[PDB]
This record gives sequence, structure tokens and C-alpha cells, in this order.
Amino acid sequence: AQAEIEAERKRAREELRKQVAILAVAGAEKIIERSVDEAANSDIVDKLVAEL
Amino acid sequence: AQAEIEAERKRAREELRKQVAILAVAGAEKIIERSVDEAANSDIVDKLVAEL
Amino acid sequence: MATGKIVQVIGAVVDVEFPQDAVPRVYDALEVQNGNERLVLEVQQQLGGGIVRTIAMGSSDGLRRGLDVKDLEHPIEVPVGKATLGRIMNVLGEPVDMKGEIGEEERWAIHRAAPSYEELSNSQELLETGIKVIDLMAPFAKGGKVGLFGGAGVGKTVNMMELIRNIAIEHSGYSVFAGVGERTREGNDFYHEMTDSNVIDKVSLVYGQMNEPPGNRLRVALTGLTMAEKFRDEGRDVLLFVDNIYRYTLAGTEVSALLGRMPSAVGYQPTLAEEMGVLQERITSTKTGSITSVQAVYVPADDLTDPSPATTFAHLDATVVLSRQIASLGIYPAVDPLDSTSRQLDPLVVGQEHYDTARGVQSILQRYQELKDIIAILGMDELSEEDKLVVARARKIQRFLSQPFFVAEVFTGSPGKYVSLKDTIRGFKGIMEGEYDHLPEQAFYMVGSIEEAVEKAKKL
Amino acid sequence: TGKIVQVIGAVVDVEFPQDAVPRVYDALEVQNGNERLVLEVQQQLGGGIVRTIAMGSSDGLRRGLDVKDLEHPIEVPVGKATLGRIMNVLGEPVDMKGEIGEEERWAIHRAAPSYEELSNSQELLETGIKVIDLMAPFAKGGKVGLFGGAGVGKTVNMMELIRNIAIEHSGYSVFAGVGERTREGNDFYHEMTDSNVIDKVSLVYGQMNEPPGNRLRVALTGLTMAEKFRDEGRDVLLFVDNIYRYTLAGTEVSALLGRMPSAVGYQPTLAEEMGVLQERITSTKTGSITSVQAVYVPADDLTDPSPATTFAHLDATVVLSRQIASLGIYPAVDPLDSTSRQLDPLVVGQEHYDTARGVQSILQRYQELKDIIAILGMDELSEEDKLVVARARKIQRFLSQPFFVAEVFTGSPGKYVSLKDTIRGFKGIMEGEYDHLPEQAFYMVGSIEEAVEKAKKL
Amino acid sequence: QLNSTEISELIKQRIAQFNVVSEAHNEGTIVSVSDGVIRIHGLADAMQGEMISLPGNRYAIALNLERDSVGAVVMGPYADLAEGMKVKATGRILEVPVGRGLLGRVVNTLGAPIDGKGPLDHDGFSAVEAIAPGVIERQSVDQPVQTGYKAVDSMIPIGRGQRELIIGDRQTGKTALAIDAIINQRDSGIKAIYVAIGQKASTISNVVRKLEEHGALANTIVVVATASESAALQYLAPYAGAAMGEYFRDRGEDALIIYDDLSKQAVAYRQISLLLRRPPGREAFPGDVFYLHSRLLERAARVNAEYVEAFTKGEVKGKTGSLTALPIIETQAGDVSAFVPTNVISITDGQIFLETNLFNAGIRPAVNPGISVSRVGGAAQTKIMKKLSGGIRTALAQYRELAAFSQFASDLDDATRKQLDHGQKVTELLKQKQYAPMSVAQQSLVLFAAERGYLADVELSKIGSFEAALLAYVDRDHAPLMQEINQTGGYNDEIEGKLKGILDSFKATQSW
Amino acid sequence: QLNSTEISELIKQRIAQFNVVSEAHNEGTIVSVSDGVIRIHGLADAMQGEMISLPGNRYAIALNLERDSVGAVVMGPYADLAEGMKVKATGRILEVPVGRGLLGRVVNTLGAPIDGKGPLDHDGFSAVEAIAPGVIERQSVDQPVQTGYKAVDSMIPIGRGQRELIIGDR
Amino acid sequence: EFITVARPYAKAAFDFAVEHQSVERWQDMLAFAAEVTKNEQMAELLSGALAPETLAESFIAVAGEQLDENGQNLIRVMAENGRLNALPDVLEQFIHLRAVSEATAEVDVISAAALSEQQLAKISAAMEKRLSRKVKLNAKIDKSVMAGVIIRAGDMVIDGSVRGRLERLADVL
Ligand SMILES: Nc1ncnc2c1ncn2[C@@H]1O[C@H](COP(=O)(O)OP(=O)(O)OP(=O)(O)O)[C@@H](O)[C@H]1O
Ligand SMILES: Nc1ncnc2c1ncn2[C@@H]1O[C@H](COP(=O)(O)OP(=O)(O)OP(=O)(O)O)[C@@H](O)[C@H]1O
Ligand SMILES: Nc1ncnc2c1ncn2[C@@H]1O[C@H](COP(=O)(O)OP(=O)(O)O)[C@@H](O)[C@H]1O
Ligand SMILES: [Mg+2]
Ligand SMILES: [Mg+2]
Repeated sequence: AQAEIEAERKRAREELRKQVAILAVAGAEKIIERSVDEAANSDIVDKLVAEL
Repeated sequence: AQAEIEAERKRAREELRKQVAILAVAGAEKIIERSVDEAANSDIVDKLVAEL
Repeated sequence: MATGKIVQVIGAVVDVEFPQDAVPRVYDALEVQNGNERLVLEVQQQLGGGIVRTIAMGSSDGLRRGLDVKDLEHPIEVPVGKATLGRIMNVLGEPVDMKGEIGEEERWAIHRAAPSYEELSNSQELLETGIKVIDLMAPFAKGGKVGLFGGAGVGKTVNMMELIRNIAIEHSGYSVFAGVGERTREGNDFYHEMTDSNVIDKVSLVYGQMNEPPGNRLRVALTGLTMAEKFRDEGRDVLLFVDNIYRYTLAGTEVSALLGRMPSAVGYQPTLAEEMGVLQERITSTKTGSITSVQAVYVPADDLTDPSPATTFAHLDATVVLSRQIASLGIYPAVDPLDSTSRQLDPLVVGQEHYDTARGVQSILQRYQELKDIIAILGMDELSEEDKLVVARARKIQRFLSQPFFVAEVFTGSPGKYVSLKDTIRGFKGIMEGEYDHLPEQAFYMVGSIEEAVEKAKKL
Repeated sequence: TGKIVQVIGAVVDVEFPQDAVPRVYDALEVQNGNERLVLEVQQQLGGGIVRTIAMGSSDGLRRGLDVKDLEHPIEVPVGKATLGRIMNVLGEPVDMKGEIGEEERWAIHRAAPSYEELSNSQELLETGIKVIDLMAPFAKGGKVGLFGGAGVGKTVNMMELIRNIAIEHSGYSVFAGVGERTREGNDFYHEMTDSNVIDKVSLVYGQMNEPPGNRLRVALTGLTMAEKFRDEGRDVLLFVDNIYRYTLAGTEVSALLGRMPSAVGYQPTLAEEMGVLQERITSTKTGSITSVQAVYVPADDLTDPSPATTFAHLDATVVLSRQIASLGIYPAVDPLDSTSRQLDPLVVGQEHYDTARGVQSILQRYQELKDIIAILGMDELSEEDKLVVARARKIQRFLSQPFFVAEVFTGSPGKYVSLKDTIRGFKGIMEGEYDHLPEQAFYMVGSIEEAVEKAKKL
Repeated sequence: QLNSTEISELIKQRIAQFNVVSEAHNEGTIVSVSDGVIRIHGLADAMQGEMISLPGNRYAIALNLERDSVGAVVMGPYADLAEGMKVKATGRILEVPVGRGLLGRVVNTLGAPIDGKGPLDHDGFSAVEAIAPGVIERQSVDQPVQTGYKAVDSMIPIGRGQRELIIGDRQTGKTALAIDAIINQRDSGIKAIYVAIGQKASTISNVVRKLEEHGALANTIVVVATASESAALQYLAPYAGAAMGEYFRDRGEDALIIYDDLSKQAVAYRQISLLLRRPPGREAFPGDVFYLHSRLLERAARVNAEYVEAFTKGEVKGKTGSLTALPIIETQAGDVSAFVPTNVISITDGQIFLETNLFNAGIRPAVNPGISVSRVGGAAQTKIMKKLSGGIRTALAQYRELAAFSQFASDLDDATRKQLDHGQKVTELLKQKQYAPMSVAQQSLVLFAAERGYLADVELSKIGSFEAALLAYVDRDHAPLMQEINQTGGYNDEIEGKLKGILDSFKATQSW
Repeated sequence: QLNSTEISELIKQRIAQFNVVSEAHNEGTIVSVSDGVIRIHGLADAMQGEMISLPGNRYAIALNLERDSVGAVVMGPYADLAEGMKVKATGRILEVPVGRGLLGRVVNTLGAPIDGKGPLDHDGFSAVEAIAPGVIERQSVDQPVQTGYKAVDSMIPIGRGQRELIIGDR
Repeated sequence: EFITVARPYAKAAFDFAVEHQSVERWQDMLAFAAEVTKNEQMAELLSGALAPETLAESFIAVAGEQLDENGQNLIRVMAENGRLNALPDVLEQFIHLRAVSEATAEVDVISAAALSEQQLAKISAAMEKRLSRKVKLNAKIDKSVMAGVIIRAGDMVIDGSVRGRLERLADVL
């Protein structure tokens, strides 16, 4: 009976962990799209061509 | 034991609402080299907070 | 707007050329206007160059090269839920009865994956069918597969109607019937026997009549299964009847040969075990509800080694055999207690009282068969008192496996009986250990509970 | 100088300049990451394309790798330096000992000896085994084949023949491992080293875990060493661990070479591939190879084309059967199918010949009675048909024998039976001088004496 | 304690780990899709046996490098792929997570977990295709693997690093025997792996729940490919399982691996092979079907200490590792002479043959002697088990043959009568219940009582009672000997004398 | 879609001159070698069943005449041959030494002595493939061929000019 | 699809065209041959079962402004094997063989923002250091990248798009 309860802790812990991770990238998507319509692009591409 | 998990399930998700906002902001500034001043971003993270 | 064009028509197989960026995915559905009728195509293979190979869900006659093909971006979708009870549909979920258009609050695609590992029920419940022979000798797991290994003549359909009745009344389940490759005649008079027995409002009918092209017959099995998946998702326990699982296998062979894939084994398709697994693994008990299935099985050449039987028997849990001889005795239902089996008969799942009782009546009936050969060659004078006691109890057990159905009242005129599992265990425990030896065997025939047997006896 | 241009399974296609294309069977070489891979050329296609079988793992090949053309066949270490050592198909050392100090290397592809060079001998070779040199005696310098399905004693019999023949053989011995369990090979190597006989045995292993090109060519490497010891003028033993695997590794490759399938899906060239190996494992006027070959028969089917074409290449054939092994009778030899070229009145003498034909005649007549015995049982037989059945069952049990390699299984001590002693026993049973002993007395006894002694113990 | 902070800090670590600097990769386009086979144009830098990463988190395996295309098979649901999608080449050859942190997990054949227990901890990756240790790197097998069951430990002993086929018809106890072997290693220090190929998901979940019910689950890895999943996942399922088992072998530990149906793997490979139009052979399998099962099973090995030292760069000295394999084959109507059964019988070190006629007669586990064998032999037994078992196998085979002729006519000559009584009492003594394993001290008493004649005067209907009372008698009083025989399986004249006194006193003094 | 021995340097020769010169129709080049079958390009005058001469002293038989290919089988050790070797068609069908002096000899199928007793004393050559005597050129079989086995010469007689199958297992 | 049978003809034509220096004439010759293949009335003809020789000389008559001694010869060889529908693919492989021999490559630049000329300039220098070949950059504007630049040297891709960096982050978690 104890091992059955221990598996439920693991399953709850992972269930919540999954949700925070999708919400983080969903937030970064919305944050980035609004905030990058600038010469900030020029910053990224200059580093890329320097690395390229 | 399951009923004890139900109580913590409510408590844990409310904590991750507020922590999701911090992680999403940190991940966006990881993804683009230049950081963001949050000027129009409060309304964005608050919708993230509200869903969880 | 339509955007593909037919490039080839070779019998039932139709090839279509879409633009290079818009190529349909596998099992997508397409529509063409074949004269003044639409025809649906199901995609099977993406060849190169934007050409896609499909099979026609209907007659390919009258298709030209150069027709315009319209791309539905989903698989074949069918109506689901309560609005489909008592209706008759084809493969496509169109009404083939003339009762007109269906309600259709929702439509679902026929193609899905099975339940995932965390969705399966963490328990192993039984289904209480209400029939004494079945619930004792061949109990059903809830969400199991059962094979009906009997030929017609024996009550197959009345047994099917009795299960439909008991699961609708004595539980709150619905049923779906899938007529895979059925003769149109038997499809017609199965519908009338259900409508004239008031079970029709509690079952949905999808019929694939044999005169339809092979692609129709294969996909009908999936149309039934997706309707049962809806009733499961509503939280019910559901029965799915498949009118022949062999005809699903053979429809998959014919389609595979039309597509030109190399044959396997005894000329079957190479995908035989996968296509059976794709059907049978959707029929399970989940954490919301379950689908139990009862499947008619035909064994080719009487050969249990042939790949179709050998593949099917990997999936069956119980196995009910119906007998012409038991019907000749007048014993109904005509289940054979010695060849019917279930892998739910173990103490670890069914418990030791039920296991011991089922093992007991099997031993008594087997011993009786041997004694009945000795009687045939040498008469009853050879039997000892122990043998006469065994023969007597065996006749009482045989009588008491009979039952009156609410479906059979048309003939017997007796009211039907639903017998709980406890009452069957009490009855056979009693008869085996020699209680009720003092009342005659005809008191047990067609009666009901064992408490009803003695009350029959009192004036018999 | 060439580039890989296709890679299908174990088969690799390479493109070369038109003036530089390799000959057939030349060896190519490729860097496969940190490994070296050898490719053997099978076919020349049009246009400087050449198609090859990889002598190693094909995984990790890209297209466009540079291939180097070594302008000679696969060549292996040969001669007295190859003795007591374990080798790859490629002749590389596989024991942890150092380099092989070879003075000479030979190509593994060779022609068979001329018809003018062959030689014949009637000299019987005696073995410890009652049934084998009663029913299928074999001679110095001849070929022996053990046929059987899976798990019927092909290996145990060959391991007894290694023990018993090495009693009277002084010269060197070669063992080709083609497609058999590695564990066996390791057990055999430790048996040979712990008994110090290893100093006279040369071993080639290409076991069943290795990819098809190894298993095909490793048989030829084993022969090429035995052909050196023969051409030095010695007389030699060659044991081949399972010759069926050579033809099967040819089947696994054949369709990838672009050849239409033949018969039960075999390669069309099956009978030539089998002949071109078997015809060079022979004795000659300079020296002699004596060889025992195991021949697996798939699904117990003695009529499959691979077993069927192998039967023509052998002098003595011993046919094992599962039905006899299931009755406990070991060695599970079938006296009604096992035969030899050497069972002639002139070669073995009349008494041996007449005893062997007597045993076959009785055992065949017992087979003719089994259908009536099956339906009606024995009481409906004729009164001398009951006597035939009683002698045949005693003969069946007296063919069984304890083996010194089977003590790990039976636990019973092993037995060696001389030819004179076995023919006297069978002749005495057929004359009926033992017709008063029970059947169980004949089971697992070395000599007739031991049967009468065992009948005294019941 | 479930803690929200430690989840947040873990995500913060992954956000900190992420590398923004990109890498050039070689690319290709899907050209064709059918039945899980793919044809790709591009991928000039691909290698055979590579993993191609597709849209989604799915992968495909590169099978053929044609002149102007790659042929590949999709490892998952293939149906949402389309012509023109881009695919990316990972430099990895097909790899599977490996390590001891896998114990207690249910895992897909790609190594992704199927259970709810979250992301995996692994000690890197191991390659799915490997060639086994060569002939010089093996060692002889000389240590037991004790199952629960009187019948197989006495008659068909299994050594550490042996390969032992479990064969029979359906519904004969093949799985029950294999999971009872797993459970009896629960305390013996041998790690276990169970690979389910083409099985029903309901059955797989019930097996896992029975492993957990007995506490064995913490010592097992479970690898799943259900009957619903694409044929490529089934075909590669046992190769993935082998790659995890090799981790323990190469570190000098012992592991036991069960392959739940190699006949179902062969069918899946036959499907893929025929969809690639490869010319079929006998019973329509390709000739590669021997090579398929050969290269799998020939990795179940025992390796000498010089291999373990050289592999582990000297971090482990003097130990010897092993991987023990019990493949299962289902055979039609008991036919031991069909193709795939005969292929695997020719790869393993023996077979345990389970007969439906015995099983239906209630003789369970239904082991058929005479067919069953262990080529490794007694070297797998403990001395006491080796000495006490002896000829019990061949005596049972002969008793079954004698019973066949004895059914046919009456010729009873007293010693026949006693031979029949003894054989009937031994078979009634060798049947045993599921999930009731008994230790070597218990088995050696049972074998001692059978062959020292003590079951004289004992009725057949009393045999099961006689043992249950005897094992309780020795559990109650002469317990210290049991602890001695279970520690060192040593057979002496001292121990034989103590056993003789125990059986003399029980037979004389007790009742059953 | 697959190629048909259309290959780069041959096509470029066709580019330079499509109506390529008559040259000799007598000769050609090996383009493939495998399993003892060779494909030859050219040989416009090769007849079906004709002997083709190969480098060294070896021959092949032309069995397939196809659209710009000849398939030929090699009558000996093939593995020494290579792509781009020249070959010349003879005028000859296969012929073999024949005569009375062959009695007591052992020969291969080309009639070369294999017993080592030295060269043959044949009586000219005969074609290996020939047509049988027609219906009007036969006569009925009436003389015996004596086998010497009681069972055969009694039950199953063989006459001069009969064709008697011996059939059985190994 | 004629991708595999076109190679021999593309290679043989390119070698001959190289020997006689007329590569630039051969390409216009092949482009005209590719364009006659697409005509509505001709693609019906090419599918019919006319005899090869009759088919060839009909196509050759339409193919005025081709190098009668050499360009026509190739069409004749191909038709004699009946592969003329490979000519539009032979054209592309001819262009590729030239681009290899000229040590010259074409690569594509994709971004949501139209690139400023200094960005394009530095890319061209960088790629001509990453390659031996010269590069002709092509500008494609696609809002998909959101930010950054996608470098597409045919099969070889270097990703510098934010979106790419995002959907590569989502899988780490
Ligand atoms: N003479 C014998 N006495 C007792 N048992 C034997 C004897 N011969 C064989 N056996 C039993 O049968 C087994 C099978 O024979 P063997 O070990 O030679 O395998 P095999 O028949 O060669 O099969 P494979 O071809 O796969 O090696 C032996 O290992 C042993 O278990
Ligand atoms: N020792 C035993 N005694 C009695 N019954 C047993 C025993 N072991 C197994 N069984 C019964 O055998 C039946 C089948 O068990 P199991 O599924 O393991 O056999 P199987 O042959 O592996 O089946 P399958 O072939 O479906 O995988 C079950 O009813 C099980 O309870
Ligand atoms: N419980 C029952 N009572 C009376 N008759 C029955 C009963 N069960 C079956 N029968 C009879 O069995 C016969 C065949 O039944 P049916 O369902 O038509 O079988 P099938 O449809 O397979 O031919 C019919 O005469 C039916 O009345
Ligand atoms: Mg063997
Ligand atoms: Mg099982």
C-alpha cells in the first residue's frame, strides 16, 4: 500500500512540472513577438554572421 | 493519502502561477541576447498567471 | 475549392495528383462528383511527385481521368452519441434507413490511437451478463473480448439480443452492432427481429453489405468502434458486437492485394497482425468507462492453425461454443459447458468459491459423458450407487443451465429472468453437494433461480 | 581512389575510375570512423561501379567515403605458425596472444586439385561408436557428414569423433567454426588447452553474431590452412562446425546482389557455391584430408534443397532424427538412412556386411508392422512377427551407447567399443542367443557382456 | 513532500543550461510515405543505421542508402507525415539511455518513459546495434540462477549467462514461469529486465501490477511495445532491451532478461521486410530471420575478468559479469518442428518445453522431459541440487513412456508396478502453485524425501499434504540447517545424516 | 525507372557521332562480369548460340541477343575477366572431338583429355547441337541390349535404341 | 520522376560541352529542349506510341537553333532509349554540374525583415570563407523567422531564427 502512494507523489510532481514548462515557453513566445520589432534583429544577425 | 494530495494540488498550482511569470521573463531574455524592460509586458504575464 | 485531379482509375484504386505543397496525409478523405453523386476516397499511400493513391468508398464506374478532387482535411467523419441509437448507417455514417436525417450534435473521425498506459483501468472487474451458463462457466472481464464459436441455427442472434437487453436494463449501457460483410437479407430481418422485440432503441446499427466494394467493408468495423468510443467517453459500459471478425481480416487481405503489397503466410496481407491489433487494442476498460466486445469467429477449413484464427485467439479472453446437440435436447441457451472456456476462471481474479464450483460442474458433466457411453454399451445395471448419484446430479445440473429470456417470451410464454452471480453460485453449490436431491430434475428446467426451482417442484 | 555510392544492408557499391576498376574478389579497404573495414568484390557492374560485401559491421558508413584498392585477394596466414591459435576470417589473430609469425600467406580462393591428382583408399578408420562403424563405417582420407535438425547431437557426436580419432591420429588438425554458438568455441578451446592437445590444432572462427560476409568466407579460410598441411605432404583432420551456415549466409546476401530468387527463395547459384567449396576438401596423391562436417537440416526437412545437394558430396552420411532422441536413445542415429560408400563385402568382409544387412532388414520389417500395431496392438500379430518386434526393440536399444563427453549429462561412465566386439553382439542378438534378456538390459551398455551383467541387476 | 519551489528551481536550471549558438546540420525532404516506410531525398551526410529526427519528437531509422534517396522507417505513428516535410540528420547511431537509474521504470523502445514517473535519469547512451564479445572474452557458466520451481531447478537448471528457451503453445504458463523467475531474483542480487513485444496493454499493466504487488518491481526494467504500435517499434524492441542489459554485464554485475515473444518480433520484421519487397523464403520469412534472432541472443553471455577490467578501464578488478536470457516462443499445436521454433532452438543453450496435455491435466507447470534439456548441464546446479536431482529427468521420461505401453496391455511385473507408483508420486510432487517459490533448502528436502524412498506408505492424495507439513516441521524446529543449506549449497555426509534424521523423525512422529 | 547499360563514356561517344561507323561488327567489349555471366556491348553480327572468343583461350556462348546487348555464359573460370576487355565473335557453333580413338579416355565436356594419358587421336569434330533423325529415317527396335540383371532383362526389357529412365531416391 | 535516369545524359552532355567550350550554348540548347517538352500539343505526342526514330526526327525538326552535329545527336541517343521526359531534369543537373565546375554556388537568405546591404555583404564574405565557391545570395522575406536570418546553402542549413531557438528550447523541458 505504501508503494502505491509513492507512485502517486511522483505522478503529481511530474504533472505539475510539465504545466509550468509549457507555460514558460508560451510566455516567452508572447513576450518576444511584441518586443522584438526593432533594430534588435540587427543585433542578432550581426552576431550570427560573425559566428557563421 | 489521495485526499492529502488533493489539498497540496490546490496549494502547489497557486505558487506556480506567480513563479511562472518569473521563469517566462528569464527564458525570453535568455533566448534573445538583449533584455526587455517589461514596458508593455505586465498584461502578458498576468494572463499567464491567470490560467494556471 | 477542389485542387486535385484524377490521374488513374484501375478498378477500385484511384490515383490523384495534388499540387506539390498540398499533398494529403494518409487516411485523409477526399470527395469527387461521380456524375450526379459524390464519392469519397480514402488515401492509402503517398507516392512521389504529389501523386496520391486512394481507394473508392463506392463504385468507381463513371470516373474520368481529369475530374476535380476536393481535399477534406480530416479522415472520414461519422455522427456519434445518443442521436444514433436505433438508426441504421453505412460506412460513412449516412442513414440507410428511410427515417431521414440524423441529429448530429457532433461528428468524429473513425481513426484514433488506443488508450495510453496511464489511461487503462487499474483493476480487473467482471461483467454480470445475467445468464447462468455464461456467468458461471465463461465469465467476461469488463472490457474483454469474447468469441462466439458457433454456426447459425443455434440462437446466436437471440443470445445477442438478450445481452443487449440486460446491459441496457440491468446496467445503463448501450450497444453498437457492426455488420461487417453481412448478407443484406439477414441484415433486414435482424432489424425486424429487434424492432419487434423493443431492443432497437438501445442499439446502433452500422451495416457493411457484401455488395459494397472492399474498402467499405474494412472501414465499417472502425465506424462501429468509434461510436462505442463515444459512449465510453460519456462514462458508460458498452457492448460492441462484430458480426464476423474473419470478414474484417479478409477485407484487409483484398485491399492489400489491390494495393499490390507482397503477400505473407498463407497468402494473407503482410500487415495482418498489425491490423488486428489496431482494432482489438481500442476495445478496453479505461478509467472512465469500458467497451466489452462479443465477436463471431469463423475458422477456415476447420483449421485452428491458420493465421486468421491464430492471430484472433491471441486477443480473445473468453470463448463461448454453441451446440446443435444441446439445442436438440431443448436446452436454451445452447452453450456447451465443456468446450466453452474463459481465462478469467482463476481464484486470483474470480475467487476460490466460484473457481471450485465451475471446476466442480465441469468434472461432473465430464464424468457423466463417460458414464453415458457405458450406459450406451451396457445399460444402467453397471452403475454403482456412486455412479447413479453422479448421473442424477449431472442431469439436474444440465436442466438448471437452462434459462428463459425476456427475448424468448414470444415462444415459451414464460416471463424472462435475470439471475445474479451469487444466485448461480448458490444454486450449483447446492445441486453439486446433494441438497435438492429430493426434488425432481424437471423442476430445474427453464425455471430461474434455484429458489424458483423448488417452488416449481411443489406442484409439478 | 574510389567512392562509396550505395549502401544496402551488408552490400556496398563503390565507384572507381574506368582504368583502375578492381578485379573480382580483390579486397578493398575503408575507414569506418576509427575502424578499418575490408570489402570483398563480388561483381563488376557497368561503368566502373563495383559491388562488394562488407567483411565487418556496415553501420556508420556514409556515402562518399574514400575506398582504397588493395590489389590482391583476401590472404591468410598459413603453415606451422598457424597452429594452436584462433583466427578471424581475415586471418587476424583473435586470441590475446601476439602476432602470428607466418612465413607465407595464401589466397583463400583456389582451384580444386586435378582429376589426375586424386587418390583412393579403402583403409577403415575405427571409432568408438557401435552404430557408426557398424552401419556407416568410414575410411582414412574420406568425408563424413552428420545430418540433423536442431538439438539432436550433431556437436556431441563430432566431439566424440574428435576424442576417438585423435587416439590413433598423430598429425595436425584444423577446425573451421562457421556459424555456431561462441560459447561452444570457448568451451572447446579450454578443453584443448587444459589437455595440452592444442599444440596440434588450428582454429578459424566466424561465429553466428558476425555479419554475412564473415560467415560466407570463413569456411574458405579454414580449408586454405588444411590445404597447406596437405600440400606439405602430411595427413590432416578437418572438422567443420556447421556447413549449412555458409549456404545460408549466401542466401542472406543474394537478393541484395540483384538476383532473382530460386526454388524456396534460395540463390540461383546454390549448387555451384556448394560444389566449389566441397571439391577442394579432398585427399590427393601428395597427402590426405579426413573431414567430418555437421549439416543442419532446417525444420527437420531432409528434402530441402540445401540438405539434398549436400548428400551427394559425402562418402559416409549419418542421419540423426528427433524421434529417436525423444525416446532417450543416444546417439540418435537412424540406421535406415545412415549409409556409407565403404559398406562393401570386399572392403569390410562378409561377416560385417551380412550383420549390417541383417540389422537393416529386421528394423525395416519392424517399421512395416507399426501401422497394424498402432491400430490393433501387438496381440493380433503373427507368432513370429512378435519375435521380430522383440528382436528389433532389443537391437534399437543396443545401438545406444554412453559417451565420454556426455558424463556431464548422463553422469554414467563412457564406453569405447571395438568393431569385432560390436558385430559379435549384433550377430548374437540376431541369432537369438540373448532372446531371454529384457529390453532394458540393452540400454546404454557398451558391450554385450555389460547387457547380461545389467540383466543380472535387472 | 511535494514542493513547488524545487520544481521552479529545476526549470531555472534548464533555462540556464540552454545554448543559443546554433550548429550546421544536413537536411532532407520526405519524398514518399507508405505503411511506415519513408523515402527521403537529400541527406548527403547520412550514414546507414543513423537516426533521422522528424517533425514532432519522432524519429526514423535509415535502412537503405540508394543513389538518389534514403529509405527509412518511422518509429511511431507515421500517418501525419507528408511529402515535402524537412528532416534533420543527427550524428547519432541508434542509441538508448542506459544506467542503473532505469530500475523501476516503464520505458518505450526509444527510451522515452511510458509511465507517469517523469523524466529519466541515465548514465549516457548505449548503441542499440552491437556485436557480442569474441570467443576469447567469454567464460564458462558455473553459477546458478534459482527459479521458484521444483521442476526446472531439478531437471533443467539455468546458469548465470545461459540462454534458455521457454517454448509451448498459448495459455500454457510461459509468462507465469518467466515472471516467477523474475520475482525469485528479488533478493538474489540479479537485476531483471522484462521486454514485452506485441503484447496487450491490459496484460502488460497487470504484469507490472503483479511485479509491484510482490516488490520485485524495484529490481526490474520494463520495456513495452504494445500490439497497437508500429511494426518497426516491435522489431527494435528486443534490441533496445539487450542494450540496457549489456550495461550491467560490462560492469561485472549479473542481469536476467526476458523476451516475451520472439515469434511476434519475427512477424513484425516479416511485415517490414515484405513491405520493402525482399524475396521471402520458408513460411514467408526472409533468410535474415536467423540473423535477426542470432545477433540478439548471442549477446546474452558471461565475460571473464580481463574483459571487465579492460572495458571499465580498471575500475572493477576480478569480477565477472553475465547476462542471462529466457526467450519465449509460442508454437502452433505443439509443433516443435516449425521454422522459427527450430531457428531459436538452434541458438539457445536448451529449451523448457511446456505441454498443453499436461497443463489441461492439471500438471502445472507442464514441463515435458525428454524434449527439455540444458546443454550447460549440472555446472549450473549447486552440489546438493546436482547430487539430489541426478537421473530424475530420465526416470520421469521413462515413466511417461512406460505409462504409454501400460495403457495398451496388461503386463505388470512388480518392478513395473513400483516404477509406476514412484513416477506418479514424483509428478504429483513436482506440480506447484503460481507465485509460491520455494528456496533451495526446501527443494533439497523435497528431492531428498522423494529419492530416499520416504514417500513409501504415503498416498497420492496425501502427497501435497505431506510436503506442506514437512516444510512447516523443518521451518519450526530444524531451522538452523535450512539457514546453512541456503547459504552454502554443500552436500556432506553430516548434512545427509541430519536430513535422514529429519525425514525419519517426521515420517515416524508427525502426520499430514 | 532503371538504367540499361547507358553509361557516360558510351553516351559521349554517341554524342560525338550518333551514326557511329561500321568499324567491325565482328567484335565488342565486356561491360559487366558476374557469376559467370558477362554482358557484351557491340557484336552486331553475333548469332544466337555462337561461340565468342575471350582473352586467353576461353569462350562464351551467346544466349541472349537483346537491344544493344549480348548475354553470354563463360565456359570456364570467369573471375579473371574484367570490364573493357575486347572480345571477337567466331563463326563457330560449339564442336567437340569425335571418333573411335576416344574409347578408353576420360575427357571434359570440351573433349580435352583429363586422364593425363596424352593427346587424343580423334576422327574430326562434330557439332554439339544437332537435329535428330526424322520419322522416315527410324527403324523399329527389335534387337536386345542385355543388362545382366535378372529382374531387368526379364521384367523390363531394353532394346537397341530405347530410352529407359532409371528413377528413384538417393 | 526522372531524377535517377537523367544523370548519365547530364554528365555526358556536360563533358562534351566542356571539350568544345560551348557550355553556354549547350545550356540555352537544353533550355529550349526543356521548353518544347512542356507544350500542350507536344506532351500529348511524347506519350503516344510512335516509333522512336520517327519521334526523334519530329522533335529534331521542332528543335531549330540546336547544334546539329552534337546537340541533335544527344536528343537522338536519348530518344533511342525513350527518355526525353528526363530532359527537363537533365537541364537542372546540367546547371548543377556547371555550378560545380565553375566553383560557384547559389545560396538563399531568409528573414522576416528585408536585409540591409551591409548584412548581405558580410554574409557573402562569410559564406565564401565557409565554402570554396563564390556565392550569389538570394533574398527571401518570410515573417516566419520572426527575427534573425535563415542561411540555406541547399542541404546545409545554419539556423539563426528566434523561432528556431524557441521551438528548440521547448523540447529541452
Ligand atoms: N550422447 C548423448 N547422451 C546424452 N545426451 C545427449 C547426447 N547427445 C546429445 N544429447 C543431448 O542433446 C543435446 C543436443 O545435441 P548437441 O549439443 O550436439 O546440439 P546439436 O544437436 O549439435 O544442435 P546444434 O546443431 O544447435 O549444435 C546435447 O547437448 C544434450 O543435451
Ligand atoms: N502454477 C500454476 N498453477 C495453476 N495455474 C497456473 C500456474 N501458472 C499459470 N497458471 C495459469 O495459466 C494461465 C495462463 O497463464 P499465462 O498467461 O502465464 O500462460 P501463457 O501460456 O504465458 O499465456 P499466453 O500464452 O497468453 O501469454 C492462467 O490462468 C494462469 O493462472
Ligand atoms: N431460449 C430459446 N427459446 C426458444 N427457442 C430458442 C431459444 N433460443 C434459440 N431458439 C431457437 O433457435 C433457432 C435458431 O435461433 P436463431 O437466433 O435464428 O439462430 P441463427 O440466427 O444463428 O440461425 C430458432 O428456432 C429459435 O427460436
Ligand atoms: Mg550443432
Ligand atoms: Mg504469456
